Amino acid sequence: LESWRQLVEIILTACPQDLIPTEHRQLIIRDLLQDLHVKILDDDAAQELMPIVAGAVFTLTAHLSQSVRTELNISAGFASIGDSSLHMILRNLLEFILKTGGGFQRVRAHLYGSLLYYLQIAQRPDEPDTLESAHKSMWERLTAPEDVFSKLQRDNLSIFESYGTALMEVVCRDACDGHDIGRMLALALLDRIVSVDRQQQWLLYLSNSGYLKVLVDSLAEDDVVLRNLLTPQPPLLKALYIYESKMAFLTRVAKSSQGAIELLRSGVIVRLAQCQVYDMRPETIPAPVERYRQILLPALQICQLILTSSTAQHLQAAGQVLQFLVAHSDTIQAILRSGSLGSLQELALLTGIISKAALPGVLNELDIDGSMMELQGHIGRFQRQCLALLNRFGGSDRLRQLSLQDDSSRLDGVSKKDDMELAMQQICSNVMEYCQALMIQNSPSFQQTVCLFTPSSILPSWRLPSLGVVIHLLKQSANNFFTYYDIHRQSVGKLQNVEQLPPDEIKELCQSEMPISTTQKYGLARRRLVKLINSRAKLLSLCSYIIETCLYILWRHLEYYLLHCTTQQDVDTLLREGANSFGESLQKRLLDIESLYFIQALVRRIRGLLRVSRV
Amino acid sequence: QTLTEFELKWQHWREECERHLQNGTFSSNVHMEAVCRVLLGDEEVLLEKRDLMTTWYHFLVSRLLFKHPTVKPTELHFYAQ
Amino acid sequence: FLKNEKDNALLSAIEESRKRTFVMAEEYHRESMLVEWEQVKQRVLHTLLASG
Repeated sequence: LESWRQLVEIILTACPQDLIPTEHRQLIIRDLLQDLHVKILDDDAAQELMPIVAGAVFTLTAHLSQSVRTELNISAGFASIGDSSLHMILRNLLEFILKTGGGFQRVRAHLYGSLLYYLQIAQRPDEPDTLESAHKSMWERLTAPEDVFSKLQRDNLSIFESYGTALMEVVCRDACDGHDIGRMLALALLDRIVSVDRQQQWLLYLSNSGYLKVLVDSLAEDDVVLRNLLTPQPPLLKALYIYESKMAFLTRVAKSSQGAIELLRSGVIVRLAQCQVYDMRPETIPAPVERYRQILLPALQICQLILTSSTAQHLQAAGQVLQFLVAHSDTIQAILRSGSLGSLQELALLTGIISKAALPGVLNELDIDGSMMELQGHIGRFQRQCLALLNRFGGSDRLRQLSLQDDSSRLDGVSKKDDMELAMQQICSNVMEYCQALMIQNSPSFQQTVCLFTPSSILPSWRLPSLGVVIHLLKQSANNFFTYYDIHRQSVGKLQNVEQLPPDEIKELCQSEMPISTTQKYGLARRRLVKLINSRAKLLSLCSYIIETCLYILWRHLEYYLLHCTTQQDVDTLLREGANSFGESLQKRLLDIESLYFIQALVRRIRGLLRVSRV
Repeated sequence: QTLTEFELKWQHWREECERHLQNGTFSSNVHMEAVCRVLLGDEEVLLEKRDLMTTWYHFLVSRLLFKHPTVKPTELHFYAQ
Repeated sequence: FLKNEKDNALLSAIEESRKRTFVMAEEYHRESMLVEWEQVKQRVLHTLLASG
């Protein structure tokens, strides 16, 4: 059996793919799988057969995942594939997983790999939610012919529930406390399954059985290992990959509001704060400083779950993440005082947290003067650091941050500059919403009839700010408004040119090499041009938000500046208000579901439906 | 409630008690003053009333309560000695 | 062919790692961006209409 398996698998996989009838290839694979499963499921079957068969099945499933995705008068592509056949193969796979005692861990590892692949077969290719996808009114999302992928996901969840809590409990325990490889693969399997799980049965089983609390508690058993990885020569990289799979699983459950709530009730922020590994910033195999950056990326990445459908109900989460920032104020300041894309994304998420979390309304209720003074000193540090970001991003240092990466400006570099711009935006817009909230909630100190204006470096104990910074920000944002708008129009033109390429262009790009295959050449070119569509639509959303923010900020600023005695616009207004509105005008959108339509709770719900139609 | 939060809240209450004591709030009654000194964690008054804490371990636990509520398992030996 | 076998196993592990990385990072940042824009949009819109 060893020999047979090895031979067949190796040949099929390595042989140059001259398999003309890929349909017949798939049929052969299916037949083989079925035969193997039928033979091994016997009660009297030998245990030696198990391991060989399991590996062979895993290999075949990987082949099917590669083959089915390659496969994905118009009824000849899926005809011989078989959805009920996927279900029968899935049922045999699951049964063969159950029949495996704990002794054959490697068999269950290979089968969890096979199941991960069979799941990614049915994953819809992630389509970028371009600005244009908000034009499909909810009615066209409700009255369109069903997506077979979703029906298959529903059937797969019903099957997963058929084996009940037994299969889920077993795989969950083996993911929690197995071995190096098995833990990684099973954790990733949990990630994928809870990604597809809409009724959230798997997550409820994870919470009620206490497996989630184990996964979170296991993060504490890392302070001793990770401190050893900051030695230039780490012994093994497997722990890193298990940690990455674990943080991936934790990030997947955080996207769901109920998952974030159950993660807060488990005190994930509590355990994350007690970690000392975030404070060991190395002084400037991956590099040790890169290793600490990585260790930082999961932590803050998950901690920013609160930004998800964790609504104002998850406001205590603001206090928890504030405490997480404060318990490591040294590293936080060393980061905010350090020009990279990673650093800019860190600053963006950090300022988002600070804006949503550092409300003085949290202060007076934490008094159940020590904490008040602590968090006031923290707010002061934040106000001084977010003001120091205008002289780095709003002065002549802008061209030096944009030209030093011009030594190597590929598509990677172009997207990196787009991300630098979104970081500038994100951090400023978030702090500007924070200042607008501090001005609205306080009604900006009407008692400031006390003269606001006079009648004319490491973070120290105390340092005073300026207000001409507001005027400098005004001028710099007025100029960056023009620059970002012009860059936006050019990007839109580039997108229109990419669109003008029809299948006639597929024939015109294949006409030069027809006597990488030209068909797969256009496959890869569609990959590259769709990445271009992604980048360009991201830039569109960015520049639209840029214009909106600059506009509202300066509008209120000049509204205020009017009374206080202060002693190319027509083209930019033309490109923003008229152009983008009427162009992006599904404004006053769908009125069919709303035509078919207990008041207060539902009206706040259809407004939540109106936001989804925007997104 | 995280360990850091708990510790800082405890420290503020300790400061409150200290302030009260420095103001001679309980000067009239020696007993209340002694109780507040115990709240602060003064080991002198703790040892004066060792009749109540008949054993050494009781003394240790009282000290931990009024000095280091957040005590690591590793530090237990030193404090015990 | 032990070489071939090991190589193929390694290739299959790499595949699943790419998957987790792609799902999570993409989801998180995109999610944050969308949430921000949607929230700001309706907030500035309802504020401007009410402050008139």
